[PDB]
Amino acid sequence: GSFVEMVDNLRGKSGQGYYVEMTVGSPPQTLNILVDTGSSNFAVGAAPHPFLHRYYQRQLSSTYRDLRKGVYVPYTQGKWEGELGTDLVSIPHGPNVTVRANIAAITESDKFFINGSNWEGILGLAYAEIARPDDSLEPFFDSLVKQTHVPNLFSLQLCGAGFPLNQSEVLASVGGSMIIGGIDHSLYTGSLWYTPIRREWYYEVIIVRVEINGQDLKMDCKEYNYDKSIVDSGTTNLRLPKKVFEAAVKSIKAASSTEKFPDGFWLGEQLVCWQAGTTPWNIFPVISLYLMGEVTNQSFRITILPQQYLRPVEDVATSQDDCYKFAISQSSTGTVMGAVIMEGFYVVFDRARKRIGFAVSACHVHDEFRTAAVEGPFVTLDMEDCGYNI
Amino acid sequence: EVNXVAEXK
Ligand SMILES: [Cl-]
Repeated sequence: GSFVEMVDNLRGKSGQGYYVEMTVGSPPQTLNILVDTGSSNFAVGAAPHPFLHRYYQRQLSSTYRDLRKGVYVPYTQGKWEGELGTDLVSIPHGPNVTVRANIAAITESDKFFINGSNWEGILGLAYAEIARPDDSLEPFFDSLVKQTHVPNLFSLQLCGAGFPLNQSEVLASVGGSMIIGGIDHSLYTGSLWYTPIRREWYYEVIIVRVEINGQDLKMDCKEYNYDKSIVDSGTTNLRLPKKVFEAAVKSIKAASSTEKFPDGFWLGEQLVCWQAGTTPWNIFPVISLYLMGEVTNQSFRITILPQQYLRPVEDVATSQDDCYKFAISQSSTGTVMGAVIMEGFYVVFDRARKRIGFAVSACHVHDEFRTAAVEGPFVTLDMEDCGYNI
Repeated sequence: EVNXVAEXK
């Protein structure tokens, strides 16, 4: 696996999402697009907006075709509405192919675009079942795969800087790689461990076991996938269902309760600061997620460091310090393996064989002591029972 | 923070 053109083609930050550059229409207009495995709608700003430095102008694409249907997408936070249509799309640092795709011209947004986030659109990489207005609205990836020789698979290497990033610095830094139709061997170390996709809608997985420093949380594993568990590049934190959240937090407090912390810290509302270079990593637990594997009774695990679940943030005050926001949050809609998780791993969305691969990111953020890992195989029983059912 | 599509809304 060797796709040199697409290595380093993303930019961004776990806080505001990762984006790739695309083009649209004839002649073609360049837009930065947020990569989002947590939805299935390709949509772009098509009208001016405080935060947007540029936008899609249909009136200038000779190949644009209006579909005369409105759409409305509501995300976990933020929502928009637009008009549907099609036009020709390309990725400059992707494969040299052009593709007619459904595109939503976003005409009203609310809490959607981020100030100086640098992206102007969203690329929903998930499956048609969750496309709005309905599943007959074919997702971008589907079209790419149907109309060209690109294989039905892509991979993401989300890279964290290790420290806060400016807007200037985000633009100039490399934010990661999105390999389309492939796996690049140089972006990961160790081995790819695949988990099955439970159902083609979100990229849904089953978590069978959860460990903090190796200590099982001892829960009916059904609790970890209540009511789904998904991988999502457009979610900042690892988000967890209420029962599990409290249980997990408790455990971490215990593991590093050589320091009690502001209560608003855990609820993600406050920073924590240490002097430059003096961040006490070793005092913080590692988290392990065991994921249903390929064969019956077989699973594997992935392990994240505190470097993953404590987001670096710029302290406007002091600024010569090292500050973090706690990047694990509560959820009332199942588990979400957000970007904070993924920046540990090369992740492989093997749509063609209904499975998701994990490997250790060649670019991951680590200390001279521990390091993140993808280990297996483990033997767990009656895994199907961890799946939750409506 | 980003948090990308909802069920129903
Ligand atoms: Cl055409």
